[PDB]
This record gives sequence, C-alpha cells and structure tokens, in this order.
Amino acid sequence: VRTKLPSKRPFLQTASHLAVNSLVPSVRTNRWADLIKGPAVRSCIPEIPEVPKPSEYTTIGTIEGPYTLNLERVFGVVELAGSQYKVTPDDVIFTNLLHGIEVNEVVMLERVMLLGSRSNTIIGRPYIPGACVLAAVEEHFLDGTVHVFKRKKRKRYRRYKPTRPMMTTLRILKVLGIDPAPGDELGIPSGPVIKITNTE
Amino acid sequence: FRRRTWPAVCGSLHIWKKMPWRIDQAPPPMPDSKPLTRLRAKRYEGIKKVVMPNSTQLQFGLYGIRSMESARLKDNTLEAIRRTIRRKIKKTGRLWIMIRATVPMTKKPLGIRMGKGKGSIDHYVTPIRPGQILYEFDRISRPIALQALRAIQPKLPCRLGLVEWS
Amino acid sequence: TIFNTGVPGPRPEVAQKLSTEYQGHILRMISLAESASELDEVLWSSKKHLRPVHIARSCLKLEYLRTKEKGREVSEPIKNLASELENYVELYSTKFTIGQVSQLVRGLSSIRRNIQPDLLLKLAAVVVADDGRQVQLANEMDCRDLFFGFFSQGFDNELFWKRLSESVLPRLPYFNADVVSTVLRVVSGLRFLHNTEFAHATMTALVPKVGDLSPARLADAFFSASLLDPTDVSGLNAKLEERFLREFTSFPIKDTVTMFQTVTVRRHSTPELAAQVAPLVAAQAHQLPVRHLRRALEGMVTAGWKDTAEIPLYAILAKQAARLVLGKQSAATSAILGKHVDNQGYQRTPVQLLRQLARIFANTGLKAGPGANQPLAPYFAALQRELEGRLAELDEQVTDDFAESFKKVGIAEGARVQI
Amino acid sequence: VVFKTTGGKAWNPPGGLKPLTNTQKRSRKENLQILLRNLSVLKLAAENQPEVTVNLFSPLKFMH
RNA sequence: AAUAAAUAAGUUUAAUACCUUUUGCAGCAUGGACCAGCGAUUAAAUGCCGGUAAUUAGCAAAGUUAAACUAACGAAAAAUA
RNA sequence: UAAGUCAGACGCAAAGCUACAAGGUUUCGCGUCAAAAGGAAAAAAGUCCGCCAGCGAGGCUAAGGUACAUAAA
RNA sequence: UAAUGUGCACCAAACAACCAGGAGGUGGGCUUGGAAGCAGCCAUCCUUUGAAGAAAGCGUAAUAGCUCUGCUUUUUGUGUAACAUUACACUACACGCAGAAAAUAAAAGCCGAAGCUCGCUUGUUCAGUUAAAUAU
RNA sequence: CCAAAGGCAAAGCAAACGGCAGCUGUAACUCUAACGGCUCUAAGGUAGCAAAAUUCCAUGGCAUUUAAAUGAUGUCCCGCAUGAAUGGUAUAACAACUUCUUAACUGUCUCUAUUCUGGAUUAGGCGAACUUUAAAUGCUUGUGCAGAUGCAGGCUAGCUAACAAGGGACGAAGAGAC
RNA sequence: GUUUUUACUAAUUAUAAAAAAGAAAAGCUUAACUGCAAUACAAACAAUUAAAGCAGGGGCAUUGUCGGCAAUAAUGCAUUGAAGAAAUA
RNA sequence: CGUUCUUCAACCAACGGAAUAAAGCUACGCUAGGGAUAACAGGCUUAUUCGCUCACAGAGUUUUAUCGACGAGCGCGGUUGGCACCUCGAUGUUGGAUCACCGCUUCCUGUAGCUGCAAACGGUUAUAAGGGUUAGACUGUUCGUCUGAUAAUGCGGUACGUGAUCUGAGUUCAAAGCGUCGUAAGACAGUUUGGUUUCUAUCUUUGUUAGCAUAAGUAUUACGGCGUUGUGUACAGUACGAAAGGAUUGUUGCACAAUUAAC
RNA sequence: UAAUGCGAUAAUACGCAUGACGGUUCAUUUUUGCCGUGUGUGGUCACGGUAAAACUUAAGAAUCGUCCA
Ligand SMILES: [K+]
Ligand SMILES: [K+]
Ligand SMILES: [K+]
Ligand SMILES: [K+]
Ligand SMILES: [K+]
Ligand SMILES: [K+]
Ligand SMILES: [K+]
Ligand SMILES: [Mg+2]
Ligand SMILES: [Mg+2]
Ligand SMILES: [Mg+2]
Ligand SMILES: [Mg+2]
Ligand SMILES: [Mg+2]
Ligand SMILES: [Mg+2]
Ligand SMILES: [Mg+2]
Ligand SMILES: [Mg+2]
Ligand SMILES: [Mg+2]
Ligand SMILES: [Mg+2]
Ligand SMILES: [Mg+2]
Ligand SMILES: [Mg+2]
Ligand SMILES: [Mg+2]
Ligand SMILES: [Mg+2]
Ligand SMILES: [Mg+2]
Ligand SMILES: [Mg+2]
Ligand SMILES: [Mg+2]
Ligand SMILES: [Mg+2]
Ligand SMILES: [Mg+2]
Ligand SMILES: [Mg+2]
Ligand SMILES: [Mg+2]
Ligand SMILES: [Mg+2]
Ligand SMILES: [Mg+2]
Ligand SMILES: [Mg+2]
Ligand SMILES: [Mg+2]
Ligand SMILES: [Mg+2]
Ligand SMILES: [Mg+2]
Ligand SMILES: [Mg+2]
Ligand SMILES: [Mg+2]
Ligand SMILES: [Mg+2]
Ligand SMILES: [Mg+2]
Ligand SMILES: [Mg+2]
Repeated sequence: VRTKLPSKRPFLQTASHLAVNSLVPSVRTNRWADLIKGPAVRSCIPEIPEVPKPSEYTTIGTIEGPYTLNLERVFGVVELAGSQYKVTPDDVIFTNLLHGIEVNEVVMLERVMLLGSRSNTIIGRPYIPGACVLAAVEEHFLDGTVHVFKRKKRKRYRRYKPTRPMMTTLRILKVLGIDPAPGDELGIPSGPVIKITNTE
Repeated sequence: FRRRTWPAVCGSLHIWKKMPWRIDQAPPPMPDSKPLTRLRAKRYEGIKKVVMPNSTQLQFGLYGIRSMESARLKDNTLEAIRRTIRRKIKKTGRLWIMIRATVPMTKKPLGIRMGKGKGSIDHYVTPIRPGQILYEFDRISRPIALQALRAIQPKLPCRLGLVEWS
Repeated sequence: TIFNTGVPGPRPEVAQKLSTEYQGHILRMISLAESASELDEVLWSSKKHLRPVHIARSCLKLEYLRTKEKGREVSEPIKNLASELENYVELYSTKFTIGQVSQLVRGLSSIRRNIQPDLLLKLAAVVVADDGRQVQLANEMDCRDLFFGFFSQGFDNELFWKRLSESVLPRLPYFNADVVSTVLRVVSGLRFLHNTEFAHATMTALVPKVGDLSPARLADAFFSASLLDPTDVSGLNAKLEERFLREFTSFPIKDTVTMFQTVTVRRHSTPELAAQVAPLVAAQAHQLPVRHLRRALEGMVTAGWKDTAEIPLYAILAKQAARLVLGKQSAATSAILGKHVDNQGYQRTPVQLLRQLARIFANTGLKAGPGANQPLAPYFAALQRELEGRLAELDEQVTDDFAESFKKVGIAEGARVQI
Repeated sequence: VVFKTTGGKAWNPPGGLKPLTNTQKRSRKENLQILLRNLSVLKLAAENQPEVTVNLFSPLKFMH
C-alpha cells in the first residue's frame, strides 16, 4: 500500500466475475423492481403557470417627411429593453439594440407602469391596461469604443480586447391614457403624418 | 464511525484489544514504593485529561481534597504540600497520600542548539485527572479539614474542593 | 484516507432537461423514439431549443408510430400529442420552408386529422409565395408530398392549385413515374382541373415511361386515366391494359382486383380474363380488405363469371366479408392462446359500405334464406347481429335499402338467419 | 477561525479574538435552525414513502 | 505611480510603477537617464512518433539494385426430401 | 506527456523533538495560498463569504451590518 | 476584590444597637520564692441556677479591673472560601493618541459582492415507411 | 642520548635533522625532606636565568616611586609550556626602534579671545564631475519580505529660492574580502 | 527428512505462535535433489517474498509427507579471475 | 583458440558497488554564485534573568518596625540562550570626544503616613521626573580599585543614540619575535613591536535671510516657545534631653556658586 | 450426557448418587458516563460504537460443603 503505483485489484476482481458468469448460468431470471418499473414522467407535481405580460414594442407605420414637435404637460413610465424610462413628448432615449425595426418607423409601447399630469396620477399594478406610448426610430449605431485590458504583475500575462456596443435611439411622440389638466390642452397639430401599414 | 476496511472487519490480527492509556477510564492504582526509573519517557505519558468515573468516593477516610481540573504536578510541589498539611492538621492525624511523582522529565543546559539526541532526566511529575481525590484525612474534625484546604490552595495551580463520606 | 464505509449505493434519480450542448441530437432522439409517450417527453425536455425543423419532423414521425397500430382506431396518446404539435405549427406558421411544410401535412393527413382552415391558408401561402420561387427548389419527394398532402386535407382553393400547377408543368417530363401517378390522382380528384392543359401534359409525360410504375401506382394511373380520358386521345389506356395482361400473375392480389374492375368499366372484359382471375382471387381472398372485396364482387359480377363447383368464389367472399365485419380473427387467436379477455380493437365499417355489399350480393343471384346451408347465409347472419347493436344508426331509408336486399336474396319473413 | 495570539502576524486585534455581537449571535441561531429543519423534513419523507418508486425522465439516459 | 469613473464643473469617490527572483516583494532585494539603429533554438546527416499523398522505390531501358512478403490444426453442412 | 515539477507556506486538529516555547522543527487529516480578481474585519498572500468572456444609471441575496463619518430600523 | 443569580441555613425575633450580672465548692489539684483566668501541667467536675468557659483577649511581681462565649426590655430580612455567569487587577507602544458620540431593539422590515438573475454582444458545442376515389 | 623509523658513512655521525620521566616513606612541637624503596626508557634537563617579547589562576607576594599605581625598577620561584652554537648569561660605545622617569618649557589643557595672509562668501568673464525607472517627494502611531515620503487611523493650509548644519532617503563609489 | 511410544508442554535478542501440535527418547535415512511451473503478495526499476501442480530418481510410512531449520535478521549487481564437465573449430 | 552448462573467489562495510590506485596548507591568494547559510544590528519566543501579588513558615519577641522562605500565578523585553524571517550587484567594530530626545523601577533638592521615631542621625511605604548628578592616579577599555571635595555623585531606551561631524588606543590583512602543537607547508581560538579613515547636498528635516503675493500704524484675546535653581550662615546653644548631643518653621534676612540675559 | 460424572489400590464388576439449603466462578439498547467521525467563535449540533475500559437488578448453569432446616 505504501507504493504510489495505482492498484489493479478492481481489474483482477472483474476478470474473475466475468469468467464465472460466462461459463456458469444464473439461477434467478427475473427482478421484481424491473418488472413493475413504470413509465418515465417529467415530474411529480403540476407545472406552475406563467404570468402574462403586455407586448414590448410593435410597428404601426412609417414617417413620410420632416415634422416638428411641441411640448406637452403629461408624462409616463414605460418598460423597455430590460429597463424603465420616464418619458414625455419630444424626449430622446437610448436602449439596447432592438431587432425587427427600421429608421423612420413608428412603434407602440404597451408596458406602461405610471401615468401622471398636473391634476391626477394613475398607478399600474404592475401595468396599466389601455395605455400606450408612441415613438420614432432614429438610429441604430455603434457606441464609443470601450477598451478592456487585463494584466498580472510578474506573471507574463496580458490581454487586450477592444469592443463596440450596439444600441438604438428613439424619440417620443405621444403619450396616451391620461387627459391633461384643465387649461393644459395643446390645441394645435403636434406630430408627423404617419402612413399606417399594420392592420390586424 | 470506525476507520477500517472490510477485510479488517473479518480478519483483524489485533486479537488482544487494550484501550490506550490516554483515554482509558479505569481509576489509577494506589501508589507503591518502587524505586524511580531511569528510562526516558514521552511527554504524553505525563498528561491525561479524561475525567474520573462517576462512582468515585472516599476509600479510607472521612474527609478529603479533590481536584476540579487536570494538571501536571512536580515532585517539589508535592513535598511542599505534604509539609504544609502535616504542620496544619496535627502530629496526631491520619493522612493518606494518593499521588506520587514517577514520570521523568528531561532538559538540556543553556547554550545548546537543537538536535543531537534527547536530553537527560531533570525531575519527575505526575498527571492529575479532573475530579480525582488527592488526600484523605481521619481523626480530625470538619473545621480542621477546611483549614487544610485553604492552606494548600494558594500553592497549587488548580481549583480544589472538599469531599465527605456519608 | 477512508471517510466512508461500505459498498457505494445506487446513484440518485434526477429529473433533467436537455442542455444547449446537445441541441444537435434532437433529430436523432426523435427517430429513436418508439412510442408517443417517449416522443412527448423528448419534446418537453427540449422545449427551449425547438426549431421549425424539429416541429415538422415530429409530425412526420406520427405516421411511423401509427403504422404499427394498423387495423385499429388512432390511439388517444397520438391524438393528444397531435393537439400539441398543432399549436407549435401555429407559432412558427410563417417560418417554415417548402420542404418542411410537405412533411408536416403528410404526417397530419396520415393520422386522419383535419387541419384548421386558417392554418391551411397560411401554409398554402408559404408554398406559392414569391411567384413560386421556392417550388423550383423542392425536390421530387417534396412535390409528391405537397400534391397528395394538400389534396387529402380537402383543400379546395382554385388559385392555389392554379399557381402550383403552372410551376410544376415544365418539370413533369423529368419526374419519376410514381410521382406522375400521384399528380394524376389529384387532377382526377379536382373537378376544375379536368380539362386543363396541365392535365393533358401529365398524361403525355407518363406514356413514354410506364415500365417503371409500381403495382400500386399502376392501378391508380389506370383508374385516373379511364375517368379523365374515356377516349384514348393519348396512347395511355391502351398501353396500361397491355402491361396488365403481360404481368397479371406477378401483381399483388389487391392491385389485380382493382385493375380488373377498371377493365370491366372500360367494357374490354372477356370470359377468358374472368376465368383466369377466379383461381387467383379464391386462393388469396383473405388478403383483401372490405374495400377491395367490394371491388372484386362488382368486377366479377359485371364480367359475368358464374359460380362453379371447383371454385365457388362467391361463397368464399361471403365468408371473408362476414369475418371482417364481425372481426372474428382477434377472437380466434385468443381461443388458441387461452386468454379470451384480450382487448380487441376494431374499425367498424360504415353503414353505407354495408348497403353496397348487400346490394351486390343480392344482384349476384344466389339465395341465403331458403336453403339450410347457402353461400350467402353467413354474411346476412352477421349483418343482422351487427345491426342489432347499431339500431340507433339505422334510418328509414337505410332500413328500406336493406329490406330490398333481404327480399332479393330470399329472406323476408322478419326472422333471423338460420346460422 | 484563528485563536493564536502570538507572532508578528496580526490575525486578530490586540486582545485576541473578539466576542460575538448581537447580530452575529442571531446569524448563528438561524444557520442552526435551517440545519435542524432539514433533518425534520427527511424524517417526514421516511415515514411517508410509497411502495413503488417513481421513474423520472432524463434525456441522457434515453439516448444511451 | 500624477491616473480612472463621474459631475449642476464648484467638486466627489476609487487607487502603494514595471521587470527579474521567491514560501511570501510598494519593497529598505535585483536592472533600466531618454531617443534612433543593431541584438539571441539556426543549418546538415541519421533515428523515433503524428499528419497529407503516391500505390512499391532507384537506375537503366525486356535487366538489374533496395526494401517488403513467404504454414498456421484444411475446423463450414444453413436439403419444409 | 520521452513535457514541466522533485527550495514550499500558513490556519484549525493530533503526535515526536524543544521548555505540553517560537512566524521553530519532523510526520499526519482537511482546507486556502502558491497559480485567485471581487465583498466583510483598519492596512490585510494562508482567517470568514465567494471563483472575474464583455457591456448596461435594472432586480434578489451571502458573510457582515442597519443614530454621525457611511448605504439601511 | 466587586456585581448579579441559584442552592442551602436562620417575625417562637434572625441580624445591628442601648440598658445589667459574667457568681459560689474555687484562690479546683499539682509545680512554684509567687499562679486565683491567662510562667507551666493534671483536670474540665459540682452547685446556685437571671447568666458564666475551672474565664477569649489586654495587663497587674500576685492583686484589682475591663470587656468576650452566654444575659431581659428596647428599637430591629440576614448569613453562606457552596455553586454558576459577567467584567476587572498583579507597574516601560521609553518620538505622539484607534474617530466623534454613547445610561433603550437578536423586532415588522431593509442595506450589502465581478455570487444568482434580467436586456444586449463575442467565441465554443440527416430522413422521408402514407393511398383514406362510392367510376360500369 | 645514534635505541626505534629514516638520511649519510670507513659498521660510525648530534656546533647533521631530533629527544632529554613517574610513584612512595622518612629529623625533638610542627613543617620540610638531607636520607630510603619501586617501575620504566636510547637518555631521563646539568650550570645559568626566570612573574620574562615565554605565566592559563593573575591586577601573584614584599619593597621603592604618587595625595591616589592593572604602570616602572628590584626581589621571591619546578618554569600551564625556560635552558645552553635553531646557542645560555653579561656587556663600554652606537639607535628618526619599544618602555618609564627627571629638569625646563609652553594655548595640549582650565577657557579661550583678538588679529594678519589665502580660500570661502559678493560682482563680470570662462566653464567640469560622481549621479538620474517615472515624480506634483510633510509628522506620528498602526500595519507589512518582520525598521514606510507613497498602505490604514490621528494631525498638518501663503509661494519659490539664497546663506548655513548634516538626522533620514536601509544616501553615492567598487556583481562582499568575512 | 520420516515413522512409533508418553507420569512432559519449554525456550529464544524480543514476543499471549502452536494439543492431532510440539519437545524428548528409540529406529531407518540424505528431498540441505535433477528439469519446469498456473496464480498472487510487494514494488520507480534492479532485484526481494509465498506457491498449487507435471516428469525423473530417492527416503520413511503403506498411501501420507519430504524442493533444509516454529516464524520475523545472519548480506553484495555487473566486470575481471579461477575450477569441473561438455560441444565446436 | 572460441562458446555453453555446473560453480566459486578478491576489493566493493561510503554496503546500487566502478576514472586501476591514491594525504595536507594558504593570513600571498584568485574566479563563478547565495541572505537557499553563519558573525554585528532589527524581528519572533520568554526557558533563564528581573519585577509585583498571594503565601506569614521561620528570625526579631506582643506586633507584617525591620529582615525573610517552601510553593503557585501574572507581568517586563534591559541578562545568558533558541530559531534563521529582512539585507552578501556591501545595513562601517569596541570605547571616548561633541550635541542630544524620552520612560520612572527616585541618588540629591519636594509632599503625606508608620516606626523597636526623646533630639540629632536613620529605617520603610505611598506620591512627585522642574533643576542638578564632581576634579584626578592606574587601565585601549565598558567595568573595577583608590585619592581630595560635594546637597548628591541614579538606572535604562534611543541601529547596546551619535565616523556623508572628529578620534583609531583595542579588535580584524600583508612584516617580524618568543612559547606550545605539526615530518613539513603551517596553525593558536596565546602574547609582543609596526601598519592608508574618501564624498562640491538633488529631495525631506533644522537654523537664519531676502524676493514675490491684500495699503500702513497701534494692537485686547487666543496660540506657540521658555521653565520659576542650589549651598552656607543669622534669627538659637533656643525646643528636646540626666548628661552628652542638638533642631523644626519661613511669599524670612545676608554672602556665595551654577545657569540664563545682556553690557 | 445415568451407556453421564467423580474416586484415596483407581483399573471400573464395586463406592458416592438427578432433590433441598449455603458459599464461590460465570431487561423499554438495564441506563448513565465515556470514545470515534462530520460540522463548529473553541459546543443550546448530528449520527454511530463500547463482544475495547467504569457502572444495575435478576434468573439459570458448573463445581464444592452438608444426617436437611
Ligand atoms: K527624455
Ligand atoms: K641549526
Ligand atoms: K632606529
Ligand atoms: K544629510
Ligand atoms: K556511496
Ligand atoms: K551582507
Ligand atoms: K526623590
Ligand atoms: Mg507584524
Ligand atoms: Mg445573514
Ligand atoms: Mg528569502
Ligand atoms: Mg541603477
Ligand atoms: Mg533534490
Ligand atoms: Mg525537497
Ligand atoms: Mg514554519
Ligand atoms: Mg513559484
Ligand atoms: Mg433586499
Ligand atoms: Mg445614512
Ligand atoms: Mg457570474
Ligand atoms: Mg628557543
Ligand atoms: Mg642570538
Ligand atoms: Mg574670493
Ligand atoms: Mg513603521
Ligand atoms: Mg506616513
Ligand atoms: Mg557577490
Ligand atoms: Mg519488478
Ligand atoms: Mg511417495
Ligand atoms: Mg520443510
Ligand atoms: Mg558510488
Ligand atoms: Mg569574489
Ligand atoms: Mg533567510
Ligand atoms: Mg524553515
Ligand atoms: Mg514612582
Ligand atoms: Mg545610555
Ligand atoms: Mg552604538
Ligand atoms: Mg552618521
Ligand atoms: Mg605574517
Ligand atoms: Mg617559532
Ligand atoms: Mg618540532
Ligand atoms: Mg614608525
């Protein structure tokens, strides 16, 4: 046992049992545990149902030409690309890369959590049904280079890996769901002309 | 849990099984008058921390003194305690001594580096186990026993208590 | 050195799902599944990594599994699994390829499941989108499944068939004979394609190469050609008949029966042909389903063959029909085994088929009631027992039709058959 | 843990290992409750074991 | 260790060079004032083990060199005649 | 892999040697460092929690905390 | 040493304190130039009985005397080298100090990592078995 | 003193190379041993000198020298381990040799002060060298490859240099000699 | 080495070996062999340790045992040299 | 002449044994390397050393006034040791000169108790670190012995403080002598005489001064530096005491010394 | 296991003779302590072991003594 050579005892025992089984047949021929083994199942408990959520973003049309925007007196909170944003018309936000949309398209955001004005507030638990936010896709860009560097002193170890993140830019156009307080109504045209191209 | 293999459970060669002295619970025997040995020992032989059995009592006297902690006492300490007890109690007192220093200890002189073998004997010691009875008295009164206990307590490194037969 | 004593015990049994490393083994696992329950578990464990290729292949596997249960109703687990695969198809409705759609339709059609009308339109749009650009990439096997798969589903969109036919027309001369035969089957089944240029092109493409047709496809081609082209404008029906005469002995029993009936419809039957058919049909009468038994009776009756002492074919057919209706084969096997409690699945024949068989036997000219042991006695005796348990399905018109057949054969006393 | 109080390496502040605070005591109480609770559950499972063991599906076992 | 991440631009927070050598170095352990140029597992013969091909190789030109191969127990009976 | 390595260190727990000393020395069981960034204890190779493919102004926790420095009763 | 708790022991008077006696055989016998209670031994008995040891101690050459174990009223929780817990001390950061503050939370809760998780990015890991037309 | 182990030579040679003991008893009181006994060797150190340029106990004991002497001179002496041509003991003269003392003299000192000449220091001209990983380079205690300008706590708030001093930068010079 | 007898059950450098076993006493003997060997213990390698069984010639018994000694120490590779025998040239 | 089988022997005991065999000196030394490894200093440890508490035995003999022990515990980092953690591409040795900062375990100058304290001279405990802590003979010394004075001539830490400020007597290179050891080269860890001590200050620390930056003068308060010393004598031969001897007290008086400030 | 066991001529034909009292030697795991492993701020944790060591009350068996209550 003092020796560090690996032991061959398991190999010697296996060769003996194999030789006996090869030449001498067994007496028993059944095993009850195998006979009554039931079918394989996925689990022993009912599955847990999932909680529905409103749609994140969907296209509704395109923008035809240059437009202008004016300031309004309402705001809201919307969930998008894993993070929440407080938005009001004519704001610009930066998110992760969104797939399936193009520049000069109008999208609809439905995961609205809070709506507010100067006279009332509406709180979602956790979402408000019947509210939405409209925005225009303005950019799909690569952000500034981020330089990633690692080194270990005195270990001859060095790594350099520059990278460029992908992001998307949006401009908020309209917030729907809550009326402005009395005297705060915008009584003039505000947004662009939208060509509707999404009928379900 | 016991650390042995399957062949050992069946064909062990350790037929005559003795419990090691360090953990044996048997009470120590009465001291004898044999001469001190001149054979060096190992340090474990002078230390034993396992408690005494739960049936220990006085064997000869009516009063005694016991140790509440383990300790290692030298021959010099025992002689000083013996004189103190003899003077404190009386000339006409019956005393039983249940301990004796028998385990040699070695030491090396100043200015010697590590190595070149073990040293030579310097003195003798004895291990003390918790709850052990050290001295017994007879032909005295209880107040005299308490005086003996207080006299020796400052001279020992372990806590002491009084035992009475009933 | 030693921290545990004893022999290592059995490993714990852990429920696990498929990991991303084994996403390439999903197609293999589908093939290795040997039952509906196993396939259901394979799909469930791989739910997070399912793709349109996997959904289409699973539906095709339903046909392979159901084949092992021939002669019985579709099992409940197969129906339940099909109800789930349909939902997946709806999610991936617009991401399938032309080759994958063909597999999906064939599998669901084989199980005799009706796809929703909206799904068929979406699936149809995929095939014919972009002016049939992808049709030029579908191979022969894909084309064969597309034609038969959609036809079996009852799809009746004129625009879809018009565009599909136009794209396939230039490729007909290079398709195999078996593929062309399937196209003819669809053309004959669709009324609005009866007299189109595509229909004529198909016939002209099949004539040059007929020696490669298999027995099953050969019979269908003759049936379709006769219906579409009663007059031999193209030398197809004449060539098909010549092949039937030359290799009549080599074809299987089912195809010979079907082809013989077609000849009688064509009015080219002869007493010599009828005499030759009888010995072969009598020997292998037990290898003909109820549908082919009806064809055999009509063909022989039209040919004019009369019952002979050496080969009483009509008597044998009547007994065989009774066995199929009663399903005595399962009971007979159980008698030898000794366990009569064995479950016996069956596919009950429709009442319409029962009436058609009864009329044919009546027109045969043989009696069943008067004589104690008549050739047609066993069939009518079985019919009475079956109808006793199907009185709810019996209607006034059905009762009258059977009564006419009963009167013709010679049983009109309102009493059960002797046997 | 470190109990040694000698040497130049200051594992503990001067004075040795410090006594536990009230929060540390509460932390150790909850760690032991979890351990005791696990043992109580295993006792319930043993007293309510079925006659036939359930068979659970595994893709890797299926392949081989 | 003279920078980094931020900011209402006022400021706030994080943060003891590199190499060599060591059980362990901000090291009060070793080397470098800075810039440009020069400066260190290369070639031959032979052997072993993988990969890629030819399907023996070299001369000569119906004949010669090199390599490789060359006896182990002649053991099957599948005829619905 | 016919490669590199044959200078090891400490914590908790034992035994021999030393003086039941040493950040001492010799064996042995587990862990960490060596070759391991991040968080807590003041700075913190070896203790406690825990193993860094990359980016983000999202969320829940571990050890440890919850009048100021300093996030939270 | 101190603080707290447990065990045990004692408003028929516990504990602290004021008010009176501590007698006679006796100054027991012995030793002694002196011993009575105290230079030193034997002895430690008797009586009065409101108490008292042949006086606990200070001293007197012996005396005398005080007060002490024990005595009546009077006002009046205590004791305990028994045990357990907590926190301190037994003498040199010999250049210069661990912040401010501090007589009340192991609480419903919450803070807290490059751990887990959410959004985005990079690399890595061919098969086709069905025929379900009622035509004369 | 030529034995043993060598060298040389005419079988001999020591001013060739070399060596030259120990134990024990004894004289009036004491002490000592003039005087005996024994063992061994080739031979057993004779005269002379001796706290040494040679002495471990040690700053040996006594006398002179000073107010005070690990000093100097003399002297006592089996001297750890002196000794007679690797010479022993003395010796007038001589010595930029080592040691102690006397006379005189003095800033060597109590205790320093003033001053002259030159340099430093101020101005013009001319014009090097050691050194340098990068610097915008405080104190104190704690920490740590175990003695910190650079890490943690407690402190520190006009700016750049000149003349002067030399605690620290484990200060510079020479790949530690031990 | 091996057979027989019984008023015996020890000793070793050290040691709870051993009763169908040993020691002593009596008799006969040379297996303290020739040529091989399955399978294991151990072990970096070299070597080191135990051993059923087959053939030949023997010993004591009369069908069992003997390839030295109760067991655990008494040792030394290759090279070079030497001796007995045998086969070549 | 060569090969095989059966066998043995020698040196391998540094016992895996082979370059056939086979001793020393170096202070005249040289090269390549290590803080992987010693000598000086730092660090860890505290056996030893030193201090305190308990212990109150024993001497004193009423007193734990004073002296003082067996034994046990704790503390200090200054004595003798142990370990090998930092430095060998260099961290200058002992003692002294010069100039210093700190602790208190107090030698003198203070404060308060006890005493086997009449006075004087003392003993011991608690508290107190402002000032002071001498000149010489011997010795390279630290130390130690001695002499004349002094209020008294304390101990320890600071790289056993201090050589980019000085010294070089000892120790520790090359020369030489003596004694002892070695056949010899040589060695002493014994002794004696002789024997080279470099540096122009860049950063930080410190003493002075000028320029520049918010006009000048007077400036309470605050902050920082410095540290208010010692001896003799008179008030008195008085208190005390048989005699002898001989004081206490003071924002005291007077003379002198050191230190500091100037002139 | 009375075809037993023991014996003083010790051989076994003969001697004692299987009961009853007394003294010796050999169950709720008796249930406490203690030990081992894992985890651990050094124990308000878990499981197992003691046919290795201390510790309870029985009942039976093997000798031995005995004119027997
Ligand atoms: K430069
Ligand atoms: K000479
Ligand atoms: K001279
Ligand atoms: K300097
Ligand atoms: K060797
Ligand atoms: K060095
Ligand atoms: K003082
Ligand atoms: Mg340290
Ligand atoms: Mg927690
Ligand atoms: Mg090192
Ligand atoms: Mg350099
Ligand atoms: Mg090595
Ligand atoms: Mg090693
Ligand atoms: Mg170590
Ligand atoms: Mg390394
Ligand atoms: Mg939270
Ligand atoms: Mg806060
Ligand atoms: Mg992660
Ligand atoms: Mg001489
Ligand atoms: Mg001379
Ligand atoms: Mg000048
Ligand atoms: Mg420091
Ligand atoms: Mg600092
Ligand atoms: Mg060097
Ligand atoms: Mg081997
Ligand atoms: Mg034999
Ligand atoms: Mg043998
Ligand atoms: Mg060797
Ligand atoms: Mg050198
Ligand atoms: Mg080192
Ligand atoms: Mg080491
Ligand atoms: Mg003091
Ligand atoms: Mg000093
Ligand atoms: Mg010094
Ligand atoms: Mg200096
Ligand atoms: Mg010399
Ligand atoms: Mg000489
Ligand atoms: Mg000589
Ligand atoms: Mg000279």
